[PDB]
This record gives sequence, structure tokens and C-alpha cells, in this order.
Amino acid sequence: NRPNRLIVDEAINEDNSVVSLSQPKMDELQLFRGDTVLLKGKKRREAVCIVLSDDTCSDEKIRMNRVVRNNLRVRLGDVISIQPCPDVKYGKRIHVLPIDDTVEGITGNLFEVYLKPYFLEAYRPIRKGDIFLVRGGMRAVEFKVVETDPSPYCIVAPDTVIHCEGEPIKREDEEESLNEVGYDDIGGCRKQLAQIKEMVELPLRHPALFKAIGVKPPRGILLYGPPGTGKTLIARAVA
Amino acid sequence: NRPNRLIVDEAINEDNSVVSLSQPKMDELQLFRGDTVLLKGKKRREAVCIVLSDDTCSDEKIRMNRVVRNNLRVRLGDVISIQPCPDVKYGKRIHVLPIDDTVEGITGNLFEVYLKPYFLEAYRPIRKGDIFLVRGGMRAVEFKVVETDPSPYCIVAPDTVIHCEGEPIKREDEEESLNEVGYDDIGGCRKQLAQIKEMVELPLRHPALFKAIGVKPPRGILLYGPPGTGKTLIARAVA
Ligand SMILES: Nc1ncnc2c1ncn2[C@@H]1O[C@H](COP(=O)(O)OP(=O)(O)O)[C@@H](O)[C@H]1O
Ligand SMILES: Nc1ncnc2c1ncn2[C@@H]1O[C@H](COP(=O)(O)OP(=O)(O)O)[C@@H](O)[C@H]1O
Repeated sequence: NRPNRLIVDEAINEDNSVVSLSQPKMDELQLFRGDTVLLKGKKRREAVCIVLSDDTCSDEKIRMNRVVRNNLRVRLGDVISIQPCPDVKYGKRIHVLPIDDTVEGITGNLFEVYLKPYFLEAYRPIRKGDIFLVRGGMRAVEFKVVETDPSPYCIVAPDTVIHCEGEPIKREDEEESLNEVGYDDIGGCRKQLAQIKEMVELPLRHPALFKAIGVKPPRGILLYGPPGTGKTLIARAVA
Repeated sequence: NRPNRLIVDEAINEDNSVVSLSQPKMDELQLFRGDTVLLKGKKRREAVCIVLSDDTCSDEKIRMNRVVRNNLRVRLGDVISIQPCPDVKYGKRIHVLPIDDTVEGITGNLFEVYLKPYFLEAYRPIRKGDIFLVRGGMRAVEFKVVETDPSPYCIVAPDTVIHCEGEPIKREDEEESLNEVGYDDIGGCRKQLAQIKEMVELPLRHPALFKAIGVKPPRGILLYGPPGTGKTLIARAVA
């Protein structure tokens, strides 16, 4: 049955690009804590990240972040195949530009003052055709690459140079904005949010199974608490 | 007055094809506990089942199941004639197929994995033009025969072979779906359900008698209890 694909869930870590697995995971694929990992999915697209070792998260499970779930076009309850990729990469020239939807009121240079400080001491990889999201600068902005060195061989380094043209390109309907609300945006409701997972993930992720079995799913859920507790973004995130 | 026909009622046994009678019943028709019985009715159709001996059900009464009440087109308050039929039968080739109304989401082979396991150690008979119902497999599905060996001589055996064509035939309005609610679907309400039998079976089963006598039937029945006790499927089953 090809025991290599595992289900996807939410990661409790607050890091940006960190993938956490269980102890008997890197011992089979002989990968270290700072190796290069390549992930695939639908739409004939690939991905690259950094695998981090952890033995406190769970017993046998792989964590997976939100900034790359929308990037690789992956949703919950899906299978993902992981394999090591010991390929030496080195970025030479990069060219990123933001979308004209979140750059209102920003003028002047914006590449040598935000991007350069956060790239160093991170060595984060990047693949062709990906929309990364960065927090900071009293705002939430993103950038998209359209033309750089041929994939892959993309490694951030202070010696790398950057350039701009001066004409942002509008986004399309294929991607989804990460500025909206997700499971990571809920704080404090752990036990209560854990219940909705085992009541709304079965009928919404597996429709043919429900139109196959005779089980009746719940037809209504009532949330409680005083106003402002977060009854609205929970429903928006689970959607 | 031909003392051979008896009224029909509901059977408390949970078995699929079991007919229970009283002690002075098989002693007149010299039939054993595992003989072959042939039953007739309207529409010039016959039936075949297995008579089971019981001395705890009642004093002088014949039980009769739901899966064959709709099959032989029999309703309550009707007469049924029973006679032994010591005919040796042996099935050779069978060909059953389901109706395209309850096979949504089912693919692959479905004859050597469900039908074969449940047929053995049962020796259940089957007549031509009957819609049997089987419970199990996390669903409620049925099958209908359209072409097999000439009637009767239909006995299930592991040596028998089966085949399929690949085109289900839709059901007609002559038969009724057994997936709906009947008296056997009510659990717990025994004393209360027993009362509705002696108040709604007289005016609905014998209309000419009520338009003959001057008795006024009840014009309204009020059911009680907290929600979910089953006030709705009781009314749907008695209809
Ligand atoms: N438990 C929570 N977790 C994260 N954010 C919250 C929570 N509760 C409130 N908020 C924040 O407060 C803001 C106002 O929430 P509000 O719409 O009043 O919630 P509700 O509609 O349930 O009263 C939201 O933008 C949300 O980000
Ligand atoms: N006494 C009972 N016997 C069998 N099934 C029941 C009974 N009570 C409830 N149910 C089941 O519970 C489900 C919901 O019943 P419901 O429609 O709430 O009854 P009511 O309309 O009387 O409140 C039904 O599908 C029924 O099968």
C-alpha cells in the first residue's frame, strides 16, 4: 500500500518554515536536522522546506505549516509524500515584487531595509512560483517571483543581488490570500476547538463517504460564550 | 367455511426469514421444522419460506415477517392459506443485480464478498420475481433477479455460480421500498403502540363495514412525550 503517505494536520509551533515529525521518521529516510526536503502535490508543483526534529509533538505524525499549505495547494485530510533530496543549491540573482493589493501607502525603497535583515541567518529555501508571507514592519505584506535563475539553485545569501522593474502584477484566483483567518489565528480555545475537528471534518472533507454510508451527520452546532470570545472567526476558519 | 385461512399480524422475532406458528398447526399439515412451504396471495403470485416451530409466541396464531409482506404484496387484516409442499429443489445458476437507487458510491466487485458469505449455512429459498432485503455492510441494499433457471428449483449452495451484465434496472411503482419505517422499527413502545392497533386498524382496514354500521370512529389521537420519543415514525408506520 506504499507506506509513505501520511495525513496532514495543524502545527502548534509558531515558527514560519519548520516541519516537525516523529522519532521513527528521519531514521528511515536518513535525513539530518538541516537537510533539504522536497514535497509535491496537485497541479504538478513541487515544494522545498527545512525538516526540524522533535520528539515532544506526538508519537507518529508529521506537522505542516499554513504559509506553505496554501502555497503547495494542500488542504486537510490529504496525503503527502516525503523523501530526502541531497542537492547542493546556491542562489545568485533574485527578483521579487509584491502584489498591488497590500502596498497602499508605501513609497521609496523596500528591498534593502526589510528583506535583507530577515533573510540572513535563516537560509530559507524558495522554489519557483511560490507566494511566501512575511510578518513584520507594522503590516502583513507578501512578494511573488516572476523571473530569476532557473529552478532550483535558490539559496538566500547576503552576497546575492536583487532588482526591481516598478510594475506590480495583480494576483489571480488560483491562489488564496493568507491575510484571512485560519486555525492558527485562534488563541485560548484549545479544548473547545478540538471538538469541532471531530464533528465538521468528516462530512466536509469526505462527501462521497457520507453519500455512501447511512450515518446522519450533525445538522447544527451552537457556539456559546459572551460577545468577543471568538465565535465568528472560528466558523470562518473552519470554512 | 374452509378453516384454512388465518389473519396476519406482526412478528416479534428479529430473524429475517422465519415463520412462527402455534402447536396445533404443523400437526395437521404434517410438516417438520425444516420443510418447504408455499404461500400465495393476490396478483397471481406465489412465495416460499421456512416454517419454524414455536410454542411460546401465542396460543393459536401464525407469525409473518415484513421482508416478505411487501414481497408477496400482503397487508394487515388479510387471509393467508398455508399448505406443505414437499418438493426437492436445487439451484444451479443465479443472476441477481441491484436497483440503481441505493448503489451510490459503490464500485468494484460486490458478489463474491457479501452475497457468498451470508448465503452459506442458511439454505434460504427464493422464488421468481422477488425483491429480498439484506442488512449489513454499513448500508441497506437489495437485489432483484430478472433471468435465472426456470422456477422453482432455486436453492442456495456454494457450488452455484453467479454472473452480472453491468446495467441496473430501475424499480417500478408496483413494489414498495423496504427502507421506510414499519412496525418493526419501533423500539421500547410496546404497551403504547398496542393501543393504536385497536383504534386505527378497524376504520382503515375495513371501510365498507364503517359505512355500514352506525359506530363513530375516533376523529383524533394525541400522542405525548418529550421530543425524540418517536411520535412521528409511529404515525408514519401505521400509515
Ligand atoms: N479567542 C480568540 N482568538 C483569536 N482572536 C480573537 C479571539 N476572540 C476575539 N478575537 C479577535 O477579536 C476581534 C473581534 O472579535 P468578534 O468579531 O467580536 O468575535 P465575536 O463575533 O465572536 O464576538 C476579531 O478580529 C478577533 O481577531
Ligand atoms: N421509540 C423509538 N423507536 C425507534 N426509533 C426511534 C424511537 N425514538 C426515536 N427514534 C429514532 O430517532 C430519530 C429521530 O426521531 P424524531 O423524528 O426526533 O422523533 P419525534 O419526531 O417523535 O421527536 C428517528 O429517525 C427514529 O428512528
